Amino acid sequence: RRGALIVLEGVDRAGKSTQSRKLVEALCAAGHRAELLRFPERSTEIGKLLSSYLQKKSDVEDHSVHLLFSANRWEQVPLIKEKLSQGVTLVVDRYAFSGVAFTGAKENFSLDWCKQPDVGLPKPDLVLFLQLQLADAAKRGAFGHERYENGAFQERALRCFHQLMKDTTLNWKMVDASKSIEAVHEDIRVLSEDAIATATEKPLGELWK
Amino acid sequence: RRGALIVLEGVDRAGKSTQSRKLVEALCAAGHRAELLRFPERSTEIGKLLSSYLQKKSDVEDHSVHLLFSANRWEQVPLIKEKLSQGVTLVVDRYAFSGVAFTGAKENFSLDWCKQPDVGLPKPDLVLFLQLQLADAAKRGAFGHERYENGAFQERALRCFHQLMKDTTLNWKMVDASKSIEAVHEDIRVLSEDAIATATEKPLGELWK
Ligand SMILES: Nc1ncnc2c1ncn2[C@@H]1O[C@H](COP(=O)(O)OP(=O)(O)O)[C@@H](O)[C@H]1O
Ligand SMILES: Nc1ncnc2c1ncn2[C@@H]1O[C@H](COP(=O)(O)OP(=O)(O)O)[C@@H](O)[C@H]1O
Ligand SMILES: Cc1cn([C@H]2CC[C@@H](COP(=O)(O)O)O2)c(=O)[nH]c1=O
Ligand SMILES: Cc1cn([C@H]2CC[C@@H](COP(=O)(O)O)O2)c(=O)[nH]c1=O
Ligand SMILES: [Mg+2]
Ligand SMILES: [Mg+2]
Ligand SMILES: [Mg+2]
Repeated sequence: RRGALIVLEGVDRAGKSTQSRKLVEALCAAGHRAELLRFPERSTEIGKLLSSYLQKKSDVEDHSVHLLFSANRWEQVPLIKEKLSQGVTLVVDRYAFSGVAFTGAKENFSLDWCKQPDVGLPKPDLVLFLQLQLADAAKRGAFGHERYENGAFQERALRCFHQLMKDTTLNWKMVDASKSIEAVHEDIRVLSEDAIATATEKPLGELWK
Repeated sequence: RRGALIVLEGVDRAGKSTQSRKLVEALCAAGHRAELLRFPERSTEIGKLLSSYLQKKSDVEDHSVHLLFSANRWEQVPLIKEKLSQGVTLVVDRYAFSGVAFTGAKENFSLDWCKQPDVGLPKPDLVLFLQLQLADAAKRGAFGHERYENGAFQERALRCFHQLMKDTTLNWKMVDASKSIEAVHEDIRVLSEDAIATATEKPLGELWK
């Protein structure tokens, strides 16, 4: 009885990391086997390169950094498949959607080019998109100092995310992340419980193919 | 007056490295500005990861290692473009063709998936393919100990190379690499002199797009 693959995507400070952490806690407390994953996974050799880039400690050519971001996902595929096959549900803070939206926001990068490197990855059974108005997000303190943390770029990435949500091959669910931490959590949790039950009667799919 | 981008591809021990070295020497001696590049370029952070993999010092997931091999090309694109624009001809020992043929030889990797990461790279003005019969190649000592150095794999990669040569968007030239070092060199050199003159009246192209 395989686990589900649940990905959390969304606007800056919408609460991806907070709701991913809380969801795995809630699932486990409800007797599911569940574990948390995040992308980029900064602990591998490729992950370190990406971390240094996001911190402006190094500069990486745009195409190369996009392929590293996808290679960082592929290096976890054997683990992902093994865990799901063992019945472990995986909650993932960012996935290939962030990869296409962040590079796709840069000048001269088509959405088709950006998607290719991730074609074939495990397909999520559920892709939550945490929505939030900037007036609301701004009250979530201030922009960080990492790369991409400015409003003009974030707004181009959102545009790309909206192009990705047109793809009906995927189970997108919008979440109103303007509510309190606990109210957004409850919305997410119920969607997740439904996906772990049903979504899983079908074999794990392949993304964008 | 831009330089030309000349790539050398070919079967194992066909003489890519030897003919690339000799060609840049010959061009320079004939008053051209020319420089040698090779892929993988093992000196970068990504290059080190690839080198360790090819030496069996580390194991890398197939998809991830293919994307690193393409990221290794993209990190040299700013240099490549700068050099060609300055009138420097670049001779390249292996390029994206080796990347698609080597991964494309593994089970379950389409040629289309394999090409995508390199779509957009600078397009070579001339792609020499050094051909050699194994009876002849075998007399070129023995297989190395790096990954992919066995006859069954090499034969699957050759198959992929032959699919790539069907692509007429590219200036493929076959070279009979069974001749002596100097005779193969002379063939290569004359093809290269023709490409540097003519091929260059047109702007640098984009690969596979
Ligand atoms: N629903 C929410 N309401 C108010 N603050 C929130 C909410 N969710 C997260 N926060 C706070 O906003 C900040 C960003 O949340 P985080 O989960 O890191 O976002 P993301 O990973 O999407 O950038 C953190 O300080 C977090 O505690
Ligand atoms: N035309 C040739 N005839 C005989 N030996 C050759 C020829 N070209 C290369 N060699 C030898 O064969 C070996 C492989 O050549 P090399 O250029 O390293 O090949 P590749 O880079 O294609 O593996 C080297 O020992 C080289 O000196
Ligand atoms: C997974 C991934 C992410 N990104 C960016 C988005 C924000 C930053 C991570 O930071 P936080 O998750 O801490 O916001 O990294 C990319 O550009 N490409 C990708 O493939
Ligand atoms: C450029 C490139 C090369 N390769 C392999 C082919 C042989 C080995 C290099 O070794 P030699 O060039 O020393 O033969 O690396 C790939 O698998 N993918 C690629 O993108
Ligand atoms: Mg976060
Ligand atoms: Mg396509
Ligand atoms: Mg060589």
